Amino acid sequence: ALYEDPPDQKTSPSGKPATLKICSWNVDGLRAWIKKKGLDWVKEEAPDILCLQETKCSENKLPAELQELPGLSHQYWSAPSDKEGYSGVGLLSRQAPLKVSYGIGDEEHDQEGRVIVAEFDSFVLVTAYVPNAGRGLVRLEYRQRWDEAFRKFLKGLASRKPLVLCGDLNVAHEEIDLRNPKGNKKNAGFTPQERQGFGELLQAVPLADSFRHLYPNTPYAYTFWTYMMNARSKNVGWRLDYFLLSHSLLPALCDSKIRSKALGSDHCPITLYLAL
DNA sequence: TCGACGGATCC
DNA sequence: GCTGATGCG
DNA sequence: GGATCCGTCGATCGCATCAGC
Ligand SMILES: [Ca+2]
Ligand code: NA
Repeated sequence: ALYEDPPDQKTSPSGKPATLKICSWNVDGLRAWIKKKGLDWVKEEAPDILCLQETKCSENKLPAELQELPGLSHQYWSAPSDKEGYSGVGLLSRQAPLKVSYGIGDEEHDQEGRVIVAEFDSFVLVTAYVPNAGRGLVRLEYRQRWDEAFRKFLKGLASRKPLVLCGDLNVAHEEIDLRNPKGNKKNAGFTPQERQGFGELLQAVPLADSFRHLYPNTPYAYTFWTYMMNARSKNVGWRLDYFLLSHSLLPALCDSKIRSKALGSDHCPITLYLAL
């Protein structure tokens, strides 16, 4: 079935207006996404922080259009060291964060340009591009090593300040989070080991799944559709991109959106509203 | 993701 | 410069 | 014993890069 995201809810459950709009988006090749007019959409959506994943672009090749974003003038990039046109993430913010770091404090996992951390007054924001488990699960062993290291690291962070984690976490948590759960139980993104890892990340830090806190019963809500087999037009997709929130930010949560119509990638954008 | 193929399983 | 592969999703 | 379910397989799209010439 198809799915219509409901209108933006911009008031907290205590009547306070939203003061921060975070937009996350796996662009799957920054340079191609630019040509497919993805920055035009970002300009209209006008967020305070933009998080992009799977950038496939070294910083010395960063397109010139990124210099035409006045409301997003503070930009931070993490490329891999060895591989080219592979992974890479970006974090752009209207105001300058207090401190910016890269990776998760573990040498084995900081080589691929997947994590950026920005600290603000009231919270720390982590944007993430979690390693896919791979065709034939030939990275699933590494991904469990990732999940373990990443979970610990985030718990350390969330114990200091309220944490927002956004990005492509490369797993559909429950059956409701993808269109064909029955047939994907041994494919990357829906194995038992990645599903449990996600549940463990939720229960251990702890963190809530913003979208599921607000619409626990809503199915057919996805952020990725394969380019093949005309999946996007049949809404045969996966929910892979998340805003994960500290429980102490839930009183501040106004809405968590899935921007289904915005093209440019095999992922769509998600955006978070918070009253801070 | 989807189709085509053989090989169970079902009342 | 073209064409069609590869690695990775 | 006609139908339906089952688990493999292969190919499919796109980006960025490379091989070859
Ligand atoms: Ca020749
Ligand atoms: Na290559």
